[PDB]
Amino acid sequence: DNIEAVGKKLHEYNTQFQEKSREYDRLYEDYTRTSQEIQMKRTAIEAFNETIKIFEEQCQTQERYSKEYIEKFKREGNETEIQRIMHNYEKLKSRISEIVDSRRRLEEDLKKQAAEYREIDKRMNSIKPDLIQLRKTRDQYLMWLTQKGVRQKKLNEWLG
Amino acid sequence: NQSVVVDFLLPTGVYLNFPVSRNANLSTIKQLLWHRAQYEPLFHMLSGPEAYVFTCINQTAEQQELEDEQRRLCDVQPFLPVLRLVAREGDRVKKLINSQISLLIGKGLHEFDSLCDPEVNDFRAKMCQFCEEAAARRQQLGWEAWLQYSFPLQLEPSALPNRALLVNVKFEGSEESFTFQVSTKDVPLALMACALRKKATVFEQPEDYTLQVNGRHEYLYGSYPLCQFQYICSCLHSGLTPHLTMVHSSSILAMRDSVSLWSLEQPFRIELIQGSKVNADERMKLVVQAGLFHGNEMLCKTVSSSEVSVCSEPVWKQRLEFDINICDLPRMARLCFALYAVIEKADCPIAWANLMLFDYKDQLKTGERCLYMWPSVPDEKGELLNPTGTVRSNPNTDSAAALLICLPEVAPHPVYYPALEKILELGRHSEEEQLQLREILERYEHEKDLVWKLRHEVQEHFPEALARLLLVTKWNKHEDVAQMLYLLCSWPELPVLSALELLDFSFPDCHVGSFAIKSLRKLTDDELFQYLLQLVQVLKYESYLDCELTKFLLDRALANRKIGHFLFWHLRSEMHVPSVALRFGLILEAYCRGSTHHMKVLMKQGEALSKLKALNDFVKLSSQKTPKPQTKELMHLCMRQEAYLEALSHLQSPLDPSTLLAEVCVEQCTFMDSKMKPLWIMYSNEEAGSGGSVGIIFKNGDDLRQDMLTLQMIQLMDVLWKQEGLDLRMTPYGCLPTGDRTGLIEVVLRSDTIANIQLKDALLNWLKSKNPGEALDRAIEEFTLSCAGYCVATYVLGIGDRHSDNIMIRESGQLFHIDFGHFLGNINRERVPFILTYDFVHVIQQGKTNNSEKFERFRGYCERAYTILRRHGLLFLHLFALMRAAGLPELSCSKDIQYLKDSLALGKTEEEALKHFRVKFNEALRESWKTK
Ligand SMILES: C[C@@H](c1oc(=O)c2ccccc2c1C1=CCN(C)CC1)n1nc(-c2cc(O)cc(F)c2)c2c(N)ncnc21
Ligand SMILES: [Cl-]
Repeated sequence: DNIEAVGKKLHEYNTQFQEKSREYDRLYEDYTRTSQEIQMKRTAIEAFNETIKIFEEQCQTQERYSKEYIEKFKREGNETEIQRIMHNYEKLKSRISEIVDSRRRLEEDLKKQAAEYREIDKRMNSIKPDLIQLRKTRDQYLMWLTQKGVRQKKLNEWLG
Repeated sequence: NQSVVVDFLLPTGVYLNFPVSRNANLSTIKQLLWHRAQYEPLFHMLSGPEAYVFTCINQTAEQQELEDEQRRLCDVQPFLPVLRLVAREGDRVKKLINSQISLLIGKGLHEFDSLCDPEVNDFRAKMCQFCEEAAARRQQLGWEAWLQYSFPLQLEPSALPNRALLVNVKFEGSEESFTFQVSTKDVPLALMACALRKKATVFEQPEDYTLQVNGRHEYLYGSYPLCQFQYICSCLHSGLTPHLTMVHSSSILAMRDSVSLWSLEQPFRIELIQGSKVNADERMKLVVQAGLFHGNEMLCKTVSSSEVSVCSEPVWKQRLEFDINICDLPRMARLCFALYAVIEKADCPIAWANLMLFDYKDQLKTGERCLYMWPSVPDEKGELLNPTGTVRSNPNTDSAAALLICLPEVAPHPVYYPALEKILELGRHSEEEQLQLREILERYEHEKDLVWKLRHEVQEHFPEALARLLLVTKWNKHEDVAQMLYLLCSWPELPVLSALELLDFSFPDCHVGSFAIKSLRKLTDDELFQYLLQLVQVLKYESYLDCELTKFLLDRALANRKIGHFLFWHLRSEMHVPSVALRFGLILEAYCRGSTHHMKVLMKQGEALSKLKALNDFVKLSSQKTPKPQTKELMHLCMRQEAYLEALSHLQSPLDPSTLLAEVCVEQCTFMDSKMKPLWIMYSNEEAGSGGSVGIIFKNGDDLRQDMLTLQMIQLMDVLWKQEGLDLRMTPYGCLPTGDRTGLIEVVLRSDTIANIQLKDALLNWLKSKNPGEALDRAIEEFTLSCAGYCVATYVLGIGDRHSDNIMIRESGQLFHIDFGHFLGNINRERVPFILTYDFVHVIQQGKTNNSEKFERFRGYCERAYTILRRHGLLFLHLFALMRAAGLPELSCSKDIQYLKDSLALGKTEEEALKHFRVKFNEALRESWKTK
């Protein structure tokens, strides 16, 4: 109504707009940070898949390469040679299980962080209307006091 | 831990798991592998070590055959410590390059394949062929052409006094050298001849030689005088004797080795099927606003969907008809979406997404499309839609929100936007008003229609007003689009300045951009370099991957190595930004393929940069716990490790690839224990000379683009002043963003800050202690010239934030400004006045009360400096316009550009502008006393 009471409100509303602007900009840092981490997790999973895939080619090779070679000393001479090969093969298969378990764990974290990404965005989209409505309110009061003829010096002291 | 257990997959199927040292090279790991394999089955069937190559899955998720076996396992950095032996044979050169590219450009090349996209695959086919061919053609040319490619001439602007001074020349692989005198106006051929005469004392031709500035990749050649070279210019000013070396041409060779669109008069429409992964307030309701665009302006009114209840998976299923026909849609018509959350009836921008209607092959898009939206950010403008926003999809397809839409079948056959021949067909057939045209053009809905009617006259008599005539054209009617495109074909070539304007987002048409590039081909490499940053940011405005601007930048990158270097880093330092990761990724790949020499330079820089990040993180982890002296000691103990020392040693500087960073001086390295904690890394070079020491600051935590932009603009002014014969002794030191909030800054040696030097007349006495006797007159003249330059530069650019600890002074006398964080008045802003400081004014006058003779010369330098910038005011406006692409908070709108219009006073005349500048100057001279 009066210039002091409106200017006093312009100060309170600007402070509230500055605090809400910080909260959004803080949450937006987390949206970007989380966005980069999920893409890193996604490439790491592709890295696991590619590694696992290389181990499965090794099994294919192990079986194909054993089959032909094994028959030459299959009960002809030394079956000690057979036991070393198959024990070595169980050692390969046993390693795959670990790598799979490590892929499994990264899938679980990516799921949990996908949820996090999503809750940041939801909290961002709740603040936006208040941030915007505090931007317009702040601006209307500035426009009102400028029309009333309030000098720029007096507006500055209210704005922060 | 030192060791690490590595899995070894042998080609017999056999598996070995033993520990090796992280510091062991792959050649050492083969030896150890073979030693262990001998005691495992099937060993007799393995060929020799040298028959095989290790394979690993690198950090970017691709198989990489590890051909260079002098690399350490920690430098290879496999995803899991797993190595597979495989046959050497194949196309080993293609496989090696593809892997090196993926590691250098940040993104794995498989991710481009993963997309399943014709536009990507076609881009990669066309450009990689072009770049490979250009690199092949480069090899077949002579050593001279290659020398021009690799080490292009670094000249002083204007590209007078003829005094004599000595010069040292020698030959490669020889300790002794022949000193002799030559003049400044001598061509470089004449200098070599005297050395070859001095060679032939007891005992070839000069044209089979060039002169190398030793300790540097910087060569003196061509039909320019000795004075126009930056080295001799920097030598003759300083007084140091210019050292050179005579390189043989063979030694340079060593380095080198029917359905129509217009028939369809049916209104435009789309089906809006579904949302996806939408995170909004459940009490509110979702709405989707849609609008067609061509640049900034709308083609028709903006329609809307109904209010569905807020959920993750909202389902609309609506036709959204528009006030425009299918025939009326221009080539660059841009459908733009925004999903809004609104309260219960009787506004929250959630996300936004844009889609070109026609595809890259010119075909109108038909059928279902899934637009993964970008999240909207609250800004001052408060616009509904984001038509200037990127056209590519959000790369986070995993968790980002989506809008499912379906553009219906307009016809049984696929319809395309017509070819140029049919565009010119429609465009062909179609004292009093000249006075009003002059007034409007040489200075609104009335005015725009007059510009349209007299468009032939605009072409005939006002060729530079093309941008004005483009924006008055109605791009929502195909008859009007044809007529304007018809004139564009026969439109006369515009100057570089006018072409720069046309590269802005306001002119999205392909023919306009093509015309724009057509006019930028007259750019010399030197002047292109001044605008390279601006041109790269304009790529973010392009609709399609293959564009005339992309071809242009690659052409120039492949023809000049210096330009390609900086093209690479500009693009490389934005690969963390999802918006441009794909686009920039594809350009970097094409560059590399035509630039395999410089890949080896860029590879070395990247691993230097990767070690420093790690080294700065350790210093950040250590500085919180321990004090500085111990952390400084612990920095050196890390640096002296083979992996670090070899990586940081012997590389070309990213800031200037002609500078050779040879041996890191670990004792002289340090860091500042405040803020982002920037590393100070010092190098030496015994081959160089008095400027043999060079420095780099590695900072990680700030975004260095605005500091680069500001530094670049001061460099532009320094060139613009020099061209009119005014040298104001500036220090536009180098600043290069290399990554996500990461970059290098060039150290200016022999300099402290005013704040530290002031710790009565402290600056005058400091300059005395660095310039005693007859030297003091140089230092004051160096101070006065530079102070004037940086007074005007900071005034014009609107630079706030200045203070005693972000202005530095040189031991030569030169004053210079650092660490630019704010500009254009800026977050609210006010006009920065012109600022004289008493302490500087005290030094300018040689420490006297009243020295009117000197102070008037300083007044004149400012007036002349300011007057020269006004002559090129539009260049700054145009260059700044295009930087709005960069998304800098302080350079994001028309009012941020208006600041430069006012500060240079472009709206006033030349006499009236200088009268206002005088009033601002004098008021500054008065205000320097007042306030304590
Ligand atoms: C303030 C000084 C400085 O900056 C550090 O970060 C630093 C770090 C570890 C040790 C010393 C330092 C110093 C010095 C302190 C006192 N010394 C006697 C002189 C050097 N400084 N800062 C920039 C500088 C300029 C930019 O545009 C951006 C940026 F990020 C830094 C700069 C430069 N380009 N050339 C020379 N000196 C420079
Ligand atoms: Cl891991």
